[PDB]
Amino acid sequence: QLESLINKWSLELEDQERHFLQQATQVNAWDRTLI
Amino acid sequence: LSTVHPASPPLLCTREDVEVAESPLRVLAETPDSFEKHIRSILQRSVANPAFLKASEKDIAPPPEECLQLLSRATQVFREQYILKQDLAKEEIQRRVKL
Amino acid sequence: DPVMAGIGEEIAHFQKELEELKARTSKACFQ
Repeated sequence: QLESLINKWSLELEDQERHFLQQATQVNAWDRTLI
Repeated sequence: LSTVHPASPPLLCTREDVEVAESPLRVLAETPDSFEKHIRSILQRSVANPAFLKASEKDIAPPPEECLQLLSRATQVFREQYILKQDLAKEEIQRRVKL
Repeated sequence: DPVMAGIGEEIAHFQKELEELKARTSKACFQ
């Protein structure tokens, strides 16, 4: 039981990390367009 | 990962602004990844939890004291190397968007 | 046993922190 909660929450945080990278990419396009 | 990434420089964001005429972002136009690579730097882990093999239906049930030590190691790595770094991702993207 | 209960409280605390992070992230409307 415990091992499977740790493995699951690891994958749930690696998914939020990908969410931040895809947000940073979108800001970077508006940044260029404003320059 | 396809690449052996070395660690990046310490934080391109203790800039206090200065006016005259031109934008500080003309330096960050030259390289296409400049803001994405900054977020990919602040997100960077030095330690993770390993991936754990599911225990067998034949194994001995462990003394509870070590499960608490294993979980206290696990949530701390998450608080120190993921949650804190994702709140720093947010504070950085907030400050970028406001500018 | 109080060891089993303390484990059952911190699992329920950390899962609440992780849902509260996901709520703080999905609410971040960057436009």
